[PDB]
Order: sequence, then C-alpha cells, then structure tokens
Amino acid sequence: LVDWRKVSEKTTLLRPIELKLVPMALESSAFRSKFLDTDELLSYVSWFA
Amino acid sequence: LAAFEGPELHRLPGGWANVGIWILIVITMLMHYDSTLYLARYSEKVVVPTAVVQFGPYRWVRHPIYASTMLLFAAYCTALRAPLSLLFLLAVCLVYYNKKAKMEEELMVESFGQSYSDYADKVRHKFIPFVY
Amino acid sequence: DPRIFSILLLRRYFTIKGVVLFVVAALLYRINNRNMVESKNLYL
Repeated sequence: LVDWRKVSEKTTLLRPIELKLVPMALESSAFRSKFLDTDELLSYVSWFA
Repeated sequence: LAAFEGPELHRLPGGWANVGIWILIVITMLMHYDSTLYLARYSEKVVVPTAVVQFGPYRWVRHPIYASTMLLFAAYCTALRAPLSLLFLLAVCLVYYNKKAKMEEELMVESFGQSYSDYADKVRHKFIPFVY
Repeated sequence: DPRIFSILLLRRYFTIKGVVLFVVAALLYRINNRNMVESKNLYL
C-alpha cells in the first residue's frame, strides 16, 4: 500500500539505521490521522501485557 | 408491579442461580461509569461537549447511560423474577428515553455536522445492542 | 484492573498470614450453615 519510491525521495538526507527505523514511525504517523483516546489504548495495552 | 406479580419473598432460590444478578449489576455499573466518564472527560462545562465520544460503551450503543439505567431496572425486576413488569418497564422507558434521545440526537446532529452523523452510521443501535 | 494485582504479585510471612485467614474463614463458614440444634424433633 506504500509507494516506497516517493518515501525514498522524502528520505534522501537520511541514513541506513534511520532507513531501518522509518516504517514504524510512518505507521505511527498514519495512526495519527484518526480520532482516538489515550485511556482506552492504555487499558487495552495493560490487558494484553 | 414487579413487587406484586413477583412471588412471596423467601421462596426464591439461591446457590448458583443468584450469580446472574451479581454479574448483570456489575456490568451495568461498569458500563454506566464508563459512559459517564467518557461523557464528562471531554465537556468543559456541565453538559457542553467539544468532540464526539465514540469510546467504550459508545462503540456498542448510542445511549449507554440510559441503557444502563434500563439494565438496573431490569436487574431489580429480574432479582424478583417477574418478566411482565420488566416488559412494561421496558416499554415505558423505551418510549420516554427514545423521545428524549431523538431530541438530543437531532440537537447534536445540528450542532456537530458530519461528525455525529458518521458516529451514528458506525453504531446504529440506540438502546439495546443489535436489538434497538 | 488485573495489572494492579499483578505488579504486587510479581514483587514466607505473607503466605502463612493469608492461609491462616483461609482456615479461619472455612471454620466460620462451616459453622454458619448448621443449626445449633440439628434435631429439633428429637429435642422436642
């Protein structure tokens, strides 16, 4: 679902270890768009942990 | 009517048959508390919501406070094992709560625009999960 | 919330103190179901 060519054109100044850590930050920023609450996520995280 | 149509007091059983009211009361307290907390954690004033609440019981039902009051009504009526009074209680509370829910729903539809509309499209069931 | 229990559970006196209250509660519950006069009729 991600066209990695343009993501590479957005990470030209970056480095291989940051090229490795890009995808999880990208997914986090993807999850940023919607509207969601902290405490429900915290409760689910605690239950799963 | 639950009091009268219900049988005489000390003849209702115990043991493993009195765990249902326990778990149902725990569920209605938990769901009411979650609904009230999620309704009050966003509003600045007493009832002035800023965003739309779509968390906890709100993602199962559109009016969880009223359904929790409904469920403790059913809990008292079921503790005494009287279905007909539970049904009449359900009828009258459905009528009034549905009227009041209709006015409040049209108010937040007018006030919030598309947000509460998509919230209501996500969860249609107003009082009972996939029953009403 | 189970984490609230779990943090304290993952952290000799406490077990014995908790198991004493177990047998005391068992005694009190066992004595609680019996009538002091089992045979009302035979004492009547």
